[PDB]
Amino acid sequence: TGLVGLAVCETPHERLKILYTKILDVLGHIPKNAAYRKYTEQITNEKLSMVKAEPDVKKLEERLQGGQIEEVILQAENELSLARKMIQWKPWEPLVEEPPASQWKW
Amino acid sequence: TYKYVNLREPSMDMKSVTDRAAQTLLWTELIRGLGMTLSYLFREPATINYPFEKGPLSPRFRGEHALRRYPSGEERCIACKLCEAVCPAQAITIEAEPRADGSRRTTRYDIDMTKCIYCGFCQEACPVDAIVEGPNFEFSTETHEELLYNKEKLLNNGDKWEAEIAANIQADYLYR
Amino acid sequence: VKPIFSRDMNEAKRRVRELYRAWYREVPNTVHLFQLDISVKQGRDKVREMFKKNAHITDPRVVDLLVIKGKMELEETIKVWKQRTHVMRFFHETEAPRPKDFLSKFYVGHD
Amino acid sequence: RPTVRPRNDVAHKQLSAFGEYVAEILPKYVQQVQVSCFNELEICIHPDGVIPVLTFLRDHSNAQFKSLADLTAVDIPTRQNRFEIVYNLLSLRFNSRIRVKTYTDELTPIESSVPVYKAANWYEREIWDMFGVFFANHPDLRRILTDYGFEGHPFRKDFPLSGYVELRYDDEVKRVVAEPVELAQEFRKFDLNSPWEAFPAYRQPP
Amino acid sequence: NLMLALLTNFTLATLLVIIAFWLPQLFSMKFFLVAITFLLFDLEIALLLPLPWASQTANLNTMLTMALFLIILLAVSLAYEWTQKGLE
Amino acid sequence: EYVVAKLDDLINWARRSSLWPMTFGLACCAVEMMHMAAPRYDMDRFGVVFRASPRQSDVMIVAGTLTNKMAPALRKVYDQMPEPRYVVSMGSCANGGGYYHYSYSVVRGCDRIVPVDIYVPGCPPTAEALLYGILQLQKKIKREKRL
Amino acid sequence: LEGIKDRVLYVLKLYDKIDPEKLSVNSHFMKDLGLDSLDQVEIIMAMEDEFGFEIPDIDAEKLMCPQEIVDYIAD
Amino acid sequence: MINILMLIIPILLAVAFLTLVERKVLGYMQLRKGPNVVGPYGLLQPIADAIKLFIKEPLRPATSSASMFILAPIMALGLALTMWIPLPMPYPLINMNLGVLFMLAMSSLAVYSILWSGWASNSKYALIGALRAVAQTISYEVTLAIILLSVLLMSGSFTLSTLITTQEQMWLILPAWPLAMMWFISTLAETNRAPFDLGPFALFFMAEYANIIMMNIFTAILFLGTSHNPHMPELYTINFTIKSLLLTMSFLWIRASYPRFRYDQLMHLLWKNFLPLTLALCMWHVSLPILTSGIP
Ligand SMILES: NC(=O)c1ccc[n+]([C@@H]2O[C@H](COP(=O)([O-])OP(=O)(O)OC[C@H]3O[C@@H](n4cnc5c(N)ncnc54)[C@H](OP(=O)(O)O)[C@@H]3O)[C@@H](O)[C@H]2O)c1
Ligand code: SF4
Ligand code: SF4
Ligand code: SF4
Repeated sequence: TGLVGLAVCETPHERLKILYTKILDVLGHIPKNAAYRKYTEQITNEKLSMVKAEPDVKKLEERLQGGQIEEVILQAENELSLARKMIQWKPWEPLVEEPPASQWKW
Repeated sequence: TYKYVNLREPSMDMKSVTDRAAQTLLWTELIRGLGMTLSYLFREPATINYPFEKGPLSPRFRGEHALRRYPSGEERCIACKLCEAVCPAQAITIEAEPRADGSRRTTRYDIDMTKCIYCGFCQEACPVDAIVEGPNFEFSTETHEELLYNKEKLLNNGDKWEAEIAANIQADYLYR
Repeated sequence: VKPIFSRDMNEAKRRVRELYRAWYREVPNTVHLFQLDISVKQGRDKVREMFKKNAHITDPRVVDLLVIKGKMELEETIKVWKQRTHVMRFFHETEAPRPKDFLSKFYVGHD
Repeated sequence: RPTVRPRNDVAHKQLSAFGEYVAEILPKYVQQVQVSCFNELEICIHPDGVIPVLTFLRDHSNAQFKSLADLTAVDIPTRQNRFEIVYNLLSLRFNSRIRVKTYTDELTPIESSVPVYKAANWYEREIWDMFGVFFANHPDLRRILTDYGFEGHPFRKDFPLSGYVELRYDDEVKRVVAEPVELAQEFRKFDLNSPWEAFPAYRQPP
Repeated sequence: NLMLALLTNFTLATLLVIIAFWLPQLFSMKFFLVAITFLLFDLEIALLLPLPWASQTANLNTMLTMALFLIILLAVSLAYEWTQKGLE
Repeated sequence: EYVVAKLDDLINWARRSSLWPMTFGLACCAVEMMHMAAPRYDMDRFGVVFRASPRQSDVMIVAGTLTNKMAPALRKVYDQMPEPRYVVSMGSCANGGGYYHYSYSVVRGCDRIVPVDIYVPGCPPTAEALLYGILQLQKKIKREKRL
Repeated sequence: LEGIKDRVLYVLKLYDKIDPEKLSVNSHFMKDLGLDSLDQVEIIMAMEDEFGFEIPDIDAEKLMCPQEIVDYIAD
Repeated sequence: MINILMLIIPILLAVAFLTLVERKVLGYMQLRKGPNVVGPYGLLQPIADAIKLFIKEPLRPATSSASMFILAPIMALGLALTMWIPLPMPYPLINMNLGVLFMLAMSSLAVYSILWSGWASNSKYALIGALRAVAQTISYEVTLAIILLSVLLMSGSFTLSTLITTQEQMWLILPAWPLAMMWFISTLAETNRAPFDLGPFALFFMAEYANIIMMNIFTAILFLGTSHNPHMPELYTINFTIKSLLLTMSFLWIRASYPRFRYDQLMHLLWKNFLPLTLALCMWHVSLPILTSGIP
């Protein structure tokens, strides 16, 4: 069995569990008062509970993905890169940038 | 919906491997591909030689422009600048003056064939049905000057096609 | 500051100098590789008259955009691009050309 | 209504949740204005950070967009800030369309979308061609739709439709195709603009 | 005559060129490895050329072992062409 | 006296027999130019051969729209052509810019680049009307070189 | 360095848009000779090819006089 | 000696009248009508192409290097026409001491025709594509020599007249079953434009299409025969032409039906795949006259 995409369908469990536990710590380094940490954490914790309850079932892969484990692993792989870029460039924690000129209607 | 293009290993063991190898060792499928054109050669070709035979058409077809007139003389074009503004190429130009006394119907009326992308929009926008698109193919010139249509005149010379236009418009009122 | 562009005031002037050397070396090369056209000496005179029209310098923002454009329209020869003596030709060949005088232009009657 | 109405609003409140969710982060660096009309979402972004907005929506646990496919730009001379580069984004896993806009005048350079999206570099060349907006830290900024001996930027509303260099003769010179000739046929400027206001609620008080 | 037969073809071929000429008035070294192998194989063909015309008077048992021998080594030369020839 | 007049028509009959056009895929017109190959309306081996080639071809059909980028490109093709050359401007774009015209990029007329002998006015130039362009070309060849 | 001033003066005087006798030694190309911001530095680029040494953009700004150019040429 | 002119003039007409066959038979394959307007069935068009290209069409050379470019068509047409001389037919004109050795020699020298054309152009742009066209012809001539020898080692010497006499009851297609398949493919390499494709330019057409008929005839000697009949020359002349014409249809069959094999994978069909196959059959054809008595 193999996925349709170029990413190889490898039989690996707990691989999703490592990456989802890693990203939670990165979020709790610099932003704390920001809403970015407060909202993303509760989605990841909801997804981690489904992995712990269901043992290698296709129904667990069907939850919020429905394209096997290979597509879900790609969602976790770029999550660490997105969290590190959000930690490096301050945007979520700080808001002080100038407002636009008053015009919008065409 | 899913249909799948991949065969997923047609050969398995012994019998299924040999015939998949036979088509690559010699040819077989190339000889089978040769037979496709072989029967295609015998069946009669659908070919039309233009100076004698003519191709299929329709009751409504757009070609070279020609403006129609009433059965009892009189130019049907009323001069509105209606067809001028709708024209997406801006090929049609119209400047109007009063005709002698009373009547007010046109003076300048040029349709560029250097422009004009052929819509039938000017046929549709016309309330009096002046420009009606006739079944035309024959138009070939030496210059742009000979190609672009002058102040009516050559458009009025569409009388040779107006007999067909009158027949075609009878299939146009209450559309098809 | 805002906005960055590329250089700040004095640094923008020396970017034009680096651009001038790169284009000065290409005009002898674009005779044998391209075509003879006019002259090597006359081609170098076409460079000086181009920079005279651009010579104003009030803000580095305007200068920096001219460098990027200068590394494009004058770059259309270095990496070998098709023009066939039609593109990248700046000088008018068929120009009349008109003059600015109250006796020359008024005799022809324009505007 | 049977033929008069296209579709009734039902997903409008569902799409309005996105208008709150991204705004719940609340950056002055990113958010500014959020507009939602006709089953579609529109966001405009402060010039200082465009790349951090594009790294968002890419991946993300709540919404997975990935494809930052089609890229447009708006030319408008009414505002003090001229150009408006508009990103059209599409999701495959989520099935939704969101919009990313820029408000800056952008005669001064703007941050590129090449490190986030691969096909973005080809669209970025078009914006530099037609509009004349330079992208900072861009790999290979080359002319596509413009001519090799073309002056200015062909789309800008400041200059005419015909242009300055357009007509190309052959005549006297054996091989050289002409350029400096400027005259063209007269494009009839239509002054067709209807009296009375077209629609209510769209009217703005002076 | 062979000399009369050959020269008639070339003289008529030269005349066809003049008709069009006179009447109207107003890098990559990988190709080299293919070319060399052509020469080296054709020389083995040159040694294997006499076979139908040679085997008439000579003993068959002495020839059989030697005739196949050249073709075997001609395949060994192609066996060396399988251990990475290139992209060609 | 009589042989001189009759031999001239025989050379003109050679071009009346066969004409090899250039396959320029620079238009929507080019898809209608591919309908010349489509069996229902054919000049194929009636006169037209789709082999084309930049040097061996006698006719070149300028299919539709030409930009300022293609203006030096199409000119050098015309120079590669042999002395008996006929240029057909099939399509309204080729005649003088059917659409666009007033646009910055599109070259008006085609005659500003390459001189035209036969004009075909049609946008989607119907294959029926396209058959005239080749038949008129064959008819136009009447007399060449008297002295 | 010996025999360096003679090699630079022969190439500078032979070049177009320059006085053969009026400007020689110690006098600046931009201040004393009379040349534009791009025109003055362009003459220094032609002298670099004849001598056989590549000149950087940073060193080109300071150099203007042929006497100062002779010191910069040595490596 | 008048018969030489009776083997050039009707042959040049056969290359001319190919233009009908090469796009009418090819036409019905593609459901299009070929020649029709020019003649009653287009019979006036083949001779009309000659008046178009020879007399009126002028020259524009790239550089014209003294002797070359005006020497390459002489080598092209000359070598193509001299191939007709050793042909056995009912009766051959000036029969050589060894037949097939002359046939392979003038075909191997016919490689020069595409070589001198590459040297005619001064540009580097043309010569890379020209050498690639040489590679299409030079490679297949290795196997062409091997498959020839296997047919000869079965029966007969190099003489082409003896090859007709050996086919008295049955054709050579049946004993040489995989070898007959090879001659359908290997002959197409010599500028036929079916498995792979690359004034004086018109003269190359008259030479390249001439080799197409030549390979059709040569296949109808090595594999076809049916009957000899020395007393009746009437029966052989008609029966030989029909057999050659059927092979001419198969040459135009590949040109229409099948796409190009790529230049790189042309060296994967041959050399990688064909050369181990042809030599294995050559190994088999050495043993055949020894296993069972078969010596001319
Ligand atoms: N460089 C020089 O040679 C040179 C030096 C000094 C001055 N000029 C002057 O510049 C001019 C150069 O012209 P050119 O020699 O370049 O012209 P040209 O090539 O001879 O062309 C003249 C054309 O006019 C036609 N024509 C002329 N007289 C005719 C007649 N009686 N009947 C029919 N057709 C006639 C010819 O057509 P047909 O061929 O179909 O008859 C010919 O195509 C000369 O008049 C000369 O006074 C030239
Ligand atoms: S053609 Fe019709 S719409 Fe146009 S001016 Fe005449 S009457 Fe009016
Ligand atoms: S057919 Fe279209 S382009 Fe032509 S004149 Fe009518 S409206 Fe204008
Ligand atoms: S004339 Fe019409 S069909 Fe032809 S290129 Fe122009 S728009 Fe396309």
